[PDB]
Formats: sequence, structure tokens, C-alpha cells
Amino acid sequence: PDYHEDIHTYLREMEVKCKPKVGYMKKQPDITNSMRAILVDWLVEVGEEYKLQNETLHLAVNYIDRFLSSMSVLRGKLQLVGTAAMLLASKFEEIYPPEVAEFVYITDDTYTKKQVLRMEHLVLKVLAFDLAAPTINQFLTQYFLHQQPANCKVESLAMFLGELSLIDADPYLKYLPSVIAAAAFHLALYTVTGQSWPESLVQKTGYTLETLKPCLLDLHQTYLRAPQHAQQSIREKYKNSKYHGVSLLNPPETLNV
Amino acid sequence: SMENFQKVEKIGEGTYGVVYKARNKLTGEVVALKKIRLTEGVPSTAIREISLLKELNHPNIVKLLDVIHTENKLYLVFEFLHQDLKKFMDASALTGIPLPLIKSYLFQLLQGLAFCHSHRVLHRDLKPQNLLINTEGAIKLADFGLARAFGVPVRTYTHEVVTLWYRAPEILLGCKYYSTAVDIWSLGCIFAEMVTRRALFPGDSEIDQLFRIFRTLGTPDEVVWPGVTSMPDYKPSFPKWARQDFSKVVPPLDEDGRSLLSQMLHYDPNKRISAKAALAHPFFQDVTKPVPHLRL
Ligand SMILES: Nc1n[nH]c(N)c1/N=N/c1ccc(O)cc1
Repeated sequence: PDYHEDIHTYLREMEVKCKPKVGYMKKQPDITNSMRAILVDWLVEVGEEYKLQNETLHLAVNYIDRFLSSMSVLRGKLQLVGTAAMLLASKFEEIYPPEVAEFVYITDDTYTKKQVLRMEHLVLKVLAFDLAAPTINQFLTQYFLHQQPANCKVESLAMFLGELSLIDADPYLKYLPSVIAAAAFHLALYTVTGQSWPESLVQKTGYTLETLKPCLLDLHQTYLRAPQHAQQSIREKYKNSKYHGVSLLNPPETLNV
Repeated sequence: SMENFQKVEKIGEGTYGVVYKARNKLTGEVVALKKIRLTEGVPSTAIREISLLKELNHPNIVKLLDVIHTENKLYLVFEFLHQDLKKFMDASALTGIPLPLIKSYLFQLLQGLAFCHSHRVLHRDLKPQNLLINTEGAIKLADFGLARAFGVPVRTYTHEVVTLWYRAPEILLGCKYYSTAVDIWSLGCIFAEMVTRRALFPGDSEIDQLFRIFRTLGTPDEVVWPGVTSMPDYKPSFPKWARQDFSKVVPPLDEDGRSLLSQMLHYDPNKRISAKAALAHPFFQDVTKPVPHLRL
């Protein structure tokens, strides 16, 4: 708690600086939201295969969105971008990152090692080496400390919801990681325990149910529609006992905000 | 671009390349150039060192000025500092580092570290060799190759961290979690070393390092450090040394100095003083900024 407020304050500054351009997809000639969902869902599978941290997945997605915010990319190269992003995220975040050989392997030899490493370099150049970006995950773990008391199901369900938001650029590109985390945390808390966004988090974050509402109504729909979404890797992942099988919990019919 | 730099000489060597002193031909600025040669692509250590140094602008952190990004090579451009604290202490033999300079250096080190921690970075390799000093009385944290961005609360991170002599007890005992306190332990050891000009805990192995610590500060029990006896590499067979009169650990140290050192070497990482809080310690009440004369 010595640095908890300083760090939170600093992450609130950095997330604004690391934010992708909300409208970049309409500026993309060849790729679409659906193609991006397919990529992100595949990254979830890659994270599962190699048992990577959730943070690593969140970082890779941040890098991809920032990259696509200024670089036009043909659909045949979208996976190369995602692959180099996941490699960078792993190098940054993981104790034992997978080897390049492994990232080359999971693209089904769609690309060569040389291509992957050249893309790694280009991603680094385009992001100005600014890889230490705040994620939904980093805000959630802070918010979790305000539980009374802590509840594993709430924590896993908030992680699950925050992860679902990575899939759909529309609508989640328009929300900051701290806001999505607040929506995910309130939604999870309310689903499991019936409780709401705690007063202590209003003091910490300045966010209220009112300011969270737009993100929250988006996230509630996403939660309700999750069983029918084209992409299912995250639901499959959160069946694991590692996450207390929270994807099997029923979403609430209404939120009453 | 590299064309504007004239290489003066080699000055160091890392694990992925060498450090050169160079000068900017156009502006005159003297710099250090860390060259990182590029089959796993850009090394993870360089990815962390660069991303984190870019965000860490502070008078007491070595300044990354630029990154030069060719196909086969990565050049990190730093402000040049003249000498490291280790070389300085060796050259200060029979003179000692005067207390006002020790105090100023520690105060500066603590500001640089508080800034790292406030920005969610662990350094993880604080030792005299990685602390650089200039001809103006400054000292700065350098080599962030082993650093990492942490989260709140922390996850389990890499176990193989911190040069052994400077390595905190919660790392040696295999704790699932460590955080900012590990860097304060290191600075504590360095504070003591500036005073005595010898390493405080010069162990040759992990168990030797633990025993040296125990013999100086007492073998920790549940009273001094709740939870210690259940830690993964704690052993009930550990000899049980009494804690030393702390004035004997660093004899030349005054009352305020001993108080501060003892809080930096507190066993429980939870109770170990933060860099931030340490800045207000009465030890620093009369701190100034002496300018030592470097031999080179
Ligand atoms: N020897 C030196 N004089 N001035 C420097 N900046 C310098 N080296 N600084 C560094 C900085 C970063 C690093 O990983 C290794 C050395």
C-alpha cells in the first residue's frame, strides 16, 4: 500500500497515452472487426497451449490495436502482426517465454521465422518500444483488494468478462482499460454476491455506477450473448477449475442501474 | 543516427554487447553507447530495459537519450557518467568516503528508487557496480537489464534475482512473492558498504549468505518475522544466532544512521522501510551535496 496510490495514478496517465485510435478499423481497407475477433480468439488458444499469463494476452492485444491504429495491414498479414505481438508480450511479461520456434510452429508454417522476427522489429519501431502498457488485468487486480471479503468466483468472473471485451473492437475500443475493469468488477460482484461497485472504489478511481453505465450496459449484453458468440475460446478457457468454472455461471437478466 | 557519434573508447561489457564512451560530433555531448547485437530476435532483457527506461526520467536514474534501431544492431544512447560506485570506493581507500557524501549518495539513491517503485518498476540488481557517479556530485541507478514492471498485488516473478551479496532474505528463503522491499534490502547493504568499504554479507553460496545474515541480524523466528518458519527454503535445523547489538554492525555509524540502516535491513518485507518513507528519516536532516574529485 506504500505505492498503491502512486502506481494507480500513474497507470491512469499511461492508459491514456497507450490508447489505440477508436476508429481505426474503418480506416483499415482490408481487415474487419470480425477478422480481429478471430485473431484475438486464436491468441487466447495460444495462451492456453503455452500456459501464458492472462496479462500477456492483454498486452499482446494492446500492442495489436496500437499497431493497427497507424499501420494498414492486409488480411493475410494480420496473423503475422498478432504473432509478433504475442512474442513481444511474452518476452516482456513471462518468466519463461516460448521460443520463436514455437511461435513459428503455431502459425502452421503460414510464416517463416525471418518474417516473424522482422515483424517483431517493425512492431517495436511502430510502438516506439513503449511496451509497458496498462491493461484491464492490472486495474482488476487493484480493484480486487477492495472486496469485503475476497471471493474467488468474483475475481475469476471479472477476469472472464474483461477477457471477453478483448474480442470485440466494437464496442470496447472506445473504453479505457480502467473503465472496462470497473464494469467487469461491478458486473462480476453483482452476479455472484448481489453487491455493487463499492464506495471505496469510488474514492480510489472517481468512477461511479453512473460513469460506468455505458461500458456496463455494453458488457452486460456481451455477457448475455456470450454463449452464441462466434468466438468461444474464452468461455472454454474459463470452464477450468483454475478459474472456478465461472463461465458456467448464469448472467443476471437485468442490472438495475 | 550513428554517423553523428565518434567512439572514444570501450568502457564496459554486457551480455549482449559492449558499452562505449562516445561523443556527439555536432553538439559535443558525451554519451555511453550500449550495443546489443541481434536468433531469438530482440533479447527479453533489452525489451524490458528499453521500455522501462523510457518511462523513468529522473535526476537519479541513468538517462536513456535515444534508441538507434538498425537491422543487425540496437544502440542504446545514455547520458555519460564517469565512474561506478565500486571503482570509487576502491579508490577511496585509507581516506574513507566522508559521511556527508555517504548521506548525499544514499539520499539520491533513495529518490531514484522511490521513483522506480512509484512507477511500478523493480530494479532487482542494485549493487555498487550498477550505481554511476559524475563529477558534479550525482549518483544514479543504471543497468535495468534485470528490471521488471510489477503489478498490484505482485505475482510470483523470476526467482533468480539480485547478485547474491545484495540478495534479500525473502528471495533466499524461496518466498512465493517478493516486491519493492528487495531493492531496499540491496540499498541497505550498499549503505553499510559505503561506510565500511567492505561488503556487508559476502556469502559464497545461498546457505552461506543466509547464515551470514542470521549471524548479523539474528536468526529470524515467528516473533520477528511471522510466517518465516513455513517459508519454502526455511529449515528447522538453521542455527539460532542471537541478534547483534546493532552499533557493532557498522561501528562508525551514528544513532540516526543506525536507525535507518536497521529499518532498511528489517527481516519482514512488510515492515522494511520504503524508499519514499526513508527520505524523511532524521538521518537526512542535514544532507548536502558534496562534489568529490574523481581520479578519471
Ligand atoms: N559506464 C557508463 N558510463 N555512463 C553510462 N551511462 C554508463 N553505462 N550505463 C549503463 C546503462 C545501462 C546498462 O544496461 C549498462 C550500463
